[PDB]
Amino acid sequence: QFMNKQRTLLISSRGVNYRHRHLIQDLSGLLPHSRKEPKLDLQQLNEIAELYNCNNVLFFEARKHQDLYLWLSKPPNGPTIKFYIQNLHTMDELNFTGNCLKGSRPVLSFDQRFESSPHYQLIKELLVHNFGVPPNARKSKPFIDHVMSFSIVDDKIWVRTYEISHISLVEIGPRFVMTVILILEGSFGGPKIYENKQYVSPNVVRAQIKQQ
Amino acid sequence: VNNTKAMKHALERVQLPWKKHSFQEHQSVTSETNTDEHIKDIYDDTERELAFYKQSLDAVLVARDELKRLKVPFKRPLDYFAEMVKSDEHMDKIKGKLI
Repeated sequence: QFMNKQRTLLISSRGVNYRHRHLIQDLSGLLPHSRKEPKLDLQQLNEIAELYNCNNVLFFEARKHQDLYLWLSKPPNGPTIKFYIQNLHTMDELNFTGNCLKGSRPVLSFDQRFESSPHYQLIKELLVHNFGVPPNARKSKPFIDHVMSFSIVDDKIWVRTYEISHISLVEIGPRFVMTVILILEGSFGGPKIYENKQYVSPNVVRAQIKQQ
Repeated sequence: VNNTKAMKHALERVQLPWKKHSFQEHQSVTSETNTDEHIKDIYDDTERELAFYKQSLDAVLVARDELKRLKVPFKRPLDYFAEMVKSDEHMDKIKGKLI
């Protein structure tokens, strides 16, 4: 068969935006190995992943109906990455004229920067398991249609989705920017093995803007 | 707070052995340059998208050369009609076309 086997639990908290909901729907279509489950402490995501026999979790956490976080883990032993998602533009939107097969296997493009530090090297491997499509998953389709790219600019991970034309590229969406917040040893537990000192919560940011 | 030893161990526990198998397992291409040149201003839209575009298109030519060598069909046929991520009405309306 093949060595690379992946099943990802795709789940969110209560309170996700319309825009948040659209991205979940976008990833669900783009990732035929994802299993979208009813909404969700966070340690209880290890049991739910065992219920649906998933070896990865993509958990989207919404706060105050506006801030979206992505928790990426390997249940039940970890590790866990927590990202803050910004600059979200779903494939819905006007200027995205790319289209691709629902369930075809993407090419993944990674910045050389992912090889530059141990926390980026661990994230890179984890993004492959989750955002790659395993060969040849149930609900996957043949032919190579599109690329998902990851680039490190101002130490944030910028994500784009391009359709392959013929060879030129045309954007599909979704489109967003992740900034690493922390990395936990375990799966929604265990000690923090990484912290971004440059991260600041959007609630603090909104407040410092009020303070003028 | 940057426990590099544990992140190194986490990578080794968790990574799949890609070198022992074929490119088709992962279909992922890492760039040689940092995509950090190609951007004079981190806050200029058209500049950074061009870099992103370049990194991705470079990864696609590489990927096609490898999947060709492996006899894995690559380009979506113009006459293969399966469920797309966007509907055809959605594509035609975004282009202002008559349906």
